[PDB]
Amino acid sequence: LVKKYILALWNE
Amino acid sequence: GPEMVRGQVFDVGPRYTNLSYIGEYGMVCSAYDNVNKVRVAIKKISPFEHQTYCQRTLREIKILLRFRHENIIGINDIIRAPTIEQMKDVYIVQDLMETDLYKLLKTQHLSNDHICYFLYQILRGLKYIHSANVLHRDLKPSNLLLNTTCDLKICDFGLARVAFLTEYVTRWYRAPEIMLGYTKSIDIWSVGCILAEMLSNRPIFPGKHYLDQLNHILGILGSPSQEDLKARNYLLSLPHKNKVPWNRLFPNADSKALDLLDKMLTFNPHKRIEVEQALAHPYLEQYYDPSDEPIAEAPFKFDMELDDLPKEKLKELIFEETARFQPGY
Ligand SMILES: Nc1ncnc2c1c(I)cn2[C@@H]1O[C@H](CO)[C@@H](O)[C@H]1O
Repeated sequence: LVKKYILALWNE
Repeated sequence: GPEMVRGQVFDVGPRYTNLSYIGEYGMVCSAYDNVNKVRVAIKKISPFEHQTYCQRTLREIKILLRFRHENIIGINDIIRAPTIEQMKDVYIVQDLMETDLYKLLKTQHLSNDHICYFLYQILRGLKYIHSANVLHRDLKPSNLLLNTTCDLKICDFGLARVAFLTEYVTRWYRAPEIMLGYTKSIDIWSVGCILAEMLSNRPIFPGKHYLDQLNHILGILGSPSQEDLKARNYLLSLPHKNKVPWNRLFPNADSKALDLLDKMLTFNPHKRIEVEQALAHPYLEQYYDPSDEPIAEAPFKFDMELDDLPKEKLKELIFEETARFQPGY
């Protein structure tokens, strides 16, 4: 159970 | 010693270390905090040699100090010299972020769920600052930092004013009244342009001057109603055009979002939608929670802000606002 959704996009 | 990096000195004291140059008011670096044991972002700003320099940094320092929000960047610490005379540089220490939206919109694509979520965090955060009767004036994808866990924060409060304009400005996100704009609605336009850019992965209104930006909008928004001096005569001379359907530029986009996008990107500032209203839009029902979303406790009061003062007095104002963070005081 982890809200706020799970994706890290990523690097600059 | 002073932990000099790149070309110039970066004296942040023993508190921060392992400086890494990020890029870019002034130089921006990523240091390691030892007091909180977590990497932070420090930006070196060296003003005091210009009229509008001391204002925007004071304007940004003040506002960010009295604001607290999950979607607005916050100053963790400020470092400078103990005395007025030796104070030439200011170090704004803020929490570190992985990227911003400009770096995001390029090389990467967002799903409708990710687009909706970001626009929400923009609006959720915007409605706080707007609740305090303060204008961001310059909203950009580059001013929207992004946390690793898809959390959005807003920066660049230098050009902020309460509810010279022309001074140093990416003019792709200006409102039709800021062509050459003093209300909440001028920020919505920018946020509208951003949504259009998140939806197309490209700038909705390219070119940063009159022959393009206010000319390309005519290609999409069309000729204005007669509700709408040298900018006046120029538009009337230009041939009549029609509004190209939002479902032609964005055919693979959400029907909900396109409705909101059109409500945000209307020509005239009057009835150009409002915050909270945009939050109530069907496109944002999965996230909208007015019971949790914080608002301003009180409008940004006056008398303390009237920056027609000389640079000499502004430096003094910086000193007072910064003394709250100075280690010994
Ligand atoms: N607080 C922060 N945390 C992490 N990075 C930051 C900041 C700040 I203030 C600025 N930047 C870096 O500067 C770029 C500005 O578009 C950003 O994209 C970013 O590279």
